[PDB]
Amino acid sequence: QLQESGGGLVKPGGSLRLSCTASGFNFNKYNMNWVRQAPGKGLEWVSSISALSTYIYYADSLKGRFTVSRDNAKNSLFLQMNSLRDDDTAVYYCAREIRRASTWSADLWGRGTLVTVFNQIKGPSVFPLAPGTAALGCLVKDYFPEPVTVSWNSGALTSGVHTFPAVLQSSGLYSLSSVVTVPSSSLGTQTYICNVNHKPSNTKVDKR
Amino acid sequence: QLQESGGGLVKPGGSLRLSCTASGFNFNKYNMNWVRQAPGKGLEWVSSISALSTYIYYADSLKGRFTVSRDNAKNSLFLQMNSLRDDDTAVYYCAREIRRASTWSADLWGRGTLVTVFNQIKGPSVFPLAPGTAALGCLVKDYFPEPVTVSWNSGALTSGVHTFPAVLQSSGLYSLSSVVTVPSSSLGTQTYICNVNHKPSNTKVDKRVEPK
Amino acid sequence: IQMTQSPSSLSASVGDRVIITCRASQSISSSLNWYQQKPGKAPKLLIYAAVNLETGVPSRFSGSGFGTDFTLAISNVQPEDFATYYCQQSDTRTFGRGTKLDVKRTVAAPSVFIFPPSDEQLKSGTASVVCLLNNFYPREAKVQWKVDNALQSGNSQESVTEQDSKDSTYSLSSTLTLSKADYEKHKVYACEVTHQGLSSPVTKSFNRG
Amino acid sequence: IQMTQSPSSLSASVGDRVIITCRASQSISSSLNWYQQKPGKAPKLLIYAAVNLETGVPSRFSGSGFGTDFTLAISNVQPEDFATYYCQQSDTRTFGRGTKLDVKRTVAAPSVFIFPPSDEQLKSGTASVVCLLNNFYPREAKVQWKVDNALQSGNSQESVTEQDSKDSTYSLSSTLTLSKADYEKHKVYACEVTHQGLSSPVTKSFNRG
Repeated sequence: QLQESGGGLVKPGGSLRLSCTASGFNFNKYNMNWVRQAPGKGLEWVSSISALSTYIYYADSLKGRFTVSRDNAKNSLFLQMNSLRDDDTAVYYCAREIRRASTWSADLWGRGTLVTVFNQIKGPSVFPLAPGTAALGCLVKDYFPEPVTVSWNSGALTSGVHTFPAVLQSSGLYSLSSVVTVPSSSLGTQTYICNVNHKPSNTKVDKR
Repeated sequence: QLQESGGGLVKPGGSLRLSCTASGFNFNKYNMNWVRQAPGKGLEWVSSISALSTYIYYADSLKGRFTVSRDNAKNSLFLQMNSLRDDDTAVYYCAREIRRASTWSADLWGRGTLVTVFNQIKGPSVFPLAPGTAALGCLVKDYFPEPVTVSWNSGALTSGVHTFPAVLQSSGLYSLSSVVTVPSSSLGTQTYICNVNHKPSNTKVDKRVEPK
Repeated sequence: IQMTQSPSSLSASVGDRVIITCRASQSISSSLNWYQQKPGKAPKLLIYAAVNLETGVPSRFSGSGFGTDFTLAISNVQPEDFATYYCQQSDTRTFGRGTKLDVKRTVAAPSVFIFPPSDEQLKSGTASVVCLLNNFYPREAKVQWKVDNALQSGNSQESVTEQDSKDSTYSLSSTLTLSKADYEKHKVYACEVTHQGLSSPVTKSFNRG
Repeated sequence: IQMTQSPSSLSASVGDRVIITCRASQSISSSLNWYQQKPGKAPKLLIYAAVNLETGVPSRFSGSGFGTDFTLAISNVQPEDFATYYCQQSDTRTFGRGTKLDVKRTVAAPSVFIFPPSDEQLKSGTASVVCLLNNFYPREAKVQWKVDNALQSGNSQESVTEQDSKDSTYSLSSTLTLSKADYEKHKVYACEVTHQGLSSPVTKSFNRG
C-alpha cells in the first residue's frame, strides 16, 4: 500500500527527488526507511526517518548527498539525492518499519522506482524523402542530444539545401529534416546523398 | 558566465530542481532572477532573489509551487518546481540583475535549459531474427515505457517461446527479445509471425520471420 | 501595471527607421527596459532606465520616453538587428508581449511537396509523412493534414526555418507520425496549405498504404 | 556490525530441507531479520527478531539463533520458495550479501544460435547481432563476441530468463550492437560459449557482414 515516484534518467552529477505515497494505513504514526538494490546486486539500506521526523539516519557512503523528508499531512515520504553518480544506479524501495522486540523490521514495501545515472546518447536513424523543379530530403528522426550536422553530396550542394531546426518528439528524442531543391532532370541521372554526423554517438552516415 | 543545468523531461505532476552556476563575478553581491519562455510564446518573469536572500519575489501565478534558493558559497542559485504542468513547458533562463538609476535590469543571461512536461512514449521497432530443430525470434527495440507483450501466431504458438526480460539501452529505451524453438522442416511450409503489443503507445506490430 | 506593445508585427528593410512603442497603463517614470532576443538564443539587454544604453549596443538603437509612453528606435536597421524585441517594467519585472521584426518582402506563395513514408522506415514499424513549404512570405501559414477524407491534429510536429538572407523567404516542415498498422489501414494521404499568396488552398496527396 | 551469509548459492529440489545461515561479527542477541525476494519483485519479510514468523508466511519457514550465529530453515521447499534470501541486522538495518536458491537438476549444455542483423534494421542505420543460449544448467555461462578473430568488450548486452517450471532450465540472449558503418567494415561475426555441459567452447559464426 506504498506507491513510489520520481524515478528516471539523471545526468552524472545531477539531482533527483524520489517520492513514496502511502495508502491504507496511518503514515503519520509509522516510521519509514529507504532501501536500494543495484542491478544484479544485493539490497543496501540508505536512510530511515521517524514518524515525526525526530530521528533521521543515513548510510555513511551516501553522506552529504542524500536527504530524507516527509509530510504526514499529505501522507508522503521523500528522498532527495544530489551529486548523483553511476554507483547510485539502482531500484529504490520505500518500506514501513515496525518496532517489535526492541528491534526495527520492515514489513511493508513498495514496488520500486528505477534511477539510472548516465549520459543519454542515441544515434540517428536516417530515412529518405524522395518525391520540372523537384525537392528531395533526409529525415534524421530519433537521436539525442541535439547537435547534428547535415551536408549534401559531401558538401557539393549548397543553397537549395534547407536544414530545418530540430523538434523534440514525444519519444524524448530530437528529430530534424533536411531538404534540397534539384532539377527534375537530375532525378534519373544523378544520385543525391545526405551526410548526417552525430558526434555524441560517433556516427557518420551517408544515405541515397 | 552563467551555467545552467537540471533541464529535461518531467512527468506531469512531477518535480524538478534547476541550477545556475556563476563564474567571473561576485555572486554574493549581485541580485539574481529566473525567467521562462514557453514554446512559441513571449518571455515571462518567474522569480527574483536578493544577494543575501533577504528579499525573495515570485510570480503570483506560481508562488506556492516554485521555490527559489541560493548558495553564495557555491556561487549557485536554484529553482525547485513542484506539481509541474504542461503550462510549465518552457526554457528557463537565469540572469543577473544590476541596480542602475534606482532600477533593476538584467545584463548577464544564461544560455537556458529546456524543461518539457510530458509522459515519454516512443513505441517499439520490431526486427526479425531469421534462422532438426531451428530457432526463430523477433527483436523489440527502442521502446518506452514498459511493458511490452509478445505473442506468436496470435497465441497458437506457446511451446519453446522464451521472452527475455527487457534491458535498458544507452538510449534510455528498453529492449527485449523473444525466441521460439521450432522444427527445421516447418520453415518451408509454415509461417511464423511475432505479435508485439505496446499499450503505452497503443501500438500493435506484427512481423513475419522467415529464414535468412 | 499592464504593459502593452505596438506593433505586434513589423516588417522593415535595411536602411529604414524602425520604431517600437510600449505603453504602461499607469505612470512608471523611467523604469522601462528594452531587450532583444534573436530566434533560438538568450535575450540581450539594449536600454535600461528608458534612455540609457548598454555597452555593446550599436548607437543606432535609441531610447526615449517618460511616464506612460516609451519608444525604441533603430536608425539604420541592419540584418543583425532583425529579431524579437520586448519592453519590461524595471521595478515590477513585467515583460511585454513582444514585437517580431522581419525583412519586408513581396508576398510569395509556398511551393508545396508531400513526401510519402520511406520503405526503409515502414519495415521498422513506424511511418512518418512530411509536407514541405519551401519559399514563401509572409511567414504565417496554415497546414492541415487529412488522411483519406479527414484527419485531425495531435500527430503533427512543425518546424520553420529562419528567414533566408538571400531571398528573405521562410520554409516549413510539417511531419505526420503514424504507426505501421494504422498507416497501412488507410490509403490516401494529403496536406493542405493556406497563405496570403494562395488565393485557394493548395492540397497535394499520394495514394498508397 | 559486519555480517556474512552462507551459502551464497544453493540448489535444492522440491521436498528437501534447505538450510541458510547468517553470521554476525559481534553478538547481536535476537536482532536479526530474514527476507526473500523473488525475481523482479519487492522484498518480503519472513522472520523478524530472529525467531518470529511474519504474518502470512508458510510455517515451513523457521528461524533460530542467538548471539553471532542464526539460521533460516525451510522444511518443505516448494516452487514458490525458490528465491533470493537476505539477512538484515535489525538494529543497524544492514543487509547481508544474500543467498540464491534454485531448482537442482542435471547439467544441460546450451544450444547456441547466432542471428545476423536484419537488413531492415541496417536500413535504419543500426546493426544488432544476437547469440542465443537455450535450455542449459547451471545458470553460469560465458559469452564472448569475436569479429575478425578480435574480441569485443563494451558493446554487448545479456538477458537471462527465469528458471522454467516444467524443465528447470535457463536461457540467455547476448546482443552485439554496432553502427551501420562498423558492421560493414568487417566480414566475420561470431559468438563463443563456454559452459559446464560444453566440454569444448562452442562457436557459431556468419559472414557477409
